[PDB]
Amino acid sequence: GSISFHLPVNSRKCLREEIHKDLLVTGAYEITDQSGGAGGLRTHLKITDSAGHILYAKEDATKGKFAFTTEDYDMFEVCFESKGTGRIPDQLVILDMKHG
Repeated sequence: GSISFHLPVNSRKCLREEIHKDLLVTGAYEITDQSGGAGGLRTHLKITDSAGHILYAKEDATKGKFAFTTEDYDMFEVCFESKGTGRIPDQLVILDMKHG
């Protein structure tokens, strides 16, 4: 799966998946910020399961990869959240995922 979206400053966007198999999920992401860090901008990446356990987290996310396995209820959420001050152009996020 491939996702491209804009992420405005001080917003959160998430992909939620409810599948019913235990399998391997792999992802690759790139956050592009045309402002080069204006207004103290930073972006957090957090992946959680149905019970809120953190499967992956990246505090100051830029570009990277992740992988996790689905367990119990096999529901997960991948969330990007930005924080910054003032007016900042939207960031662009690209997220590519594979289910094994």
